[PDB]
Amino acid sequence: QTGYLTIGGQRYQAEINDLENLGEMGQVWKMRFRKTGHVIAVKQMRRSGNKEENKRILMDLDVVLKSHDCPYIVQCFGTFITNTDVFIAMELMGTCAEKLKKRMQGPIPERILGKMTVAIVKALYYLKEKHGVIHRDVKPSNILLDERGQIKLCDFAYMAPERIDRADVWSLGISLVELATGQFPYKKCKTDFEVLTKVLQEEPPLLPGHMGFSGDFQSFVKDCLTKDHRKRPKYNKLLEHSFIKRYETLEVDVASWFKDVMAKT
Ligand SMILES: *CCC(=O)N1CCC[C@@H](n2nc(-c3cn(-c4ccc(C(C)=O)cc4)nn3)c3c(N)ncnc32)C1
Repeated sequence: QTGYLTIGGQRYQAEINDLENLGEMGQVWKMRFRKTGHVIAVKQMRRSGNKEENKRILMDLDVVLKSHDCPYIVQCFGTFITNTDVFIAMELMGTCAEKLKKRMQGPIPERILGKMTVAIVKALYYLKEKHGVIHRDVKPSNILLDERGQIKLCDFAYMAPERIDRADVWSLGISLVELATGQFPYKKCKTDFEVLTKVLQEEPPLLPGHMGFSGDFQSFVKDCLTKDHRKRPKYNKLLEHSFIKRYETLEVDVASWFKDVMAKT
């Protein structure tokens, strides 16, 4: 559907002029619905833009509109189609995990990465089983969080060893090591090919053992960083890992932690 906004459970007859532009975020606009006061994220696709960009934007929007039943994927509130533009209203999140790392200026606690791991794995498992989509780029910039504790996947250096000669599991492990240590494991590489050489030649950058990380966390990262892809576990096997099982039920106040980090300059 187009020309309608669905915030919560109320559908609103809306047009693009019913939204107030509050500025650009990081092209995704922050806009306010004048009829209710809701602030939403709006992605603008110009019909005169690049054909390559508009091709993938329409492709992911197809998946986004099909992912209304997944609580770990950014939801679409509606679309506005004009004679020159396509505005995609999206659920407004707080910030991405990469900004949280830079704002923290240090490692992100394991309990936060535990809830983050459960959310991201279930999002990737949803894209594969129900949509046949394999998200070929999982990184902290694609992991979104808000002030209510939600952790969702955004869009659809981290390439798996076999993707060069499943593959997304390797990208999640690299992201977990980067957030758990505050250091990108391939930060000393100048070119993209130098990162490539170290992934195949060097041992997997595992989690350090002197930071109080639980054995379940280090085991989950080691399983994600398996160089031989034939021995890398499935999402079916990952979802039963004790690290996933712990944070599927453990109460972690991600909302309060998110506010505390955002309250720093
Ligand atoms: C670290 C991440 C970061 O800084 N960002 C860049 C600036 C915008 C930030 N941000 N993105 C979203 C967002 C984007 N999408 C999205 C929807 C559809 C498609 C396609 C290709 O169809 C692509 C992206 N959904 N959500 C944000 C939201 N929703 N809230 C807050 N900030 C957001 C990411």
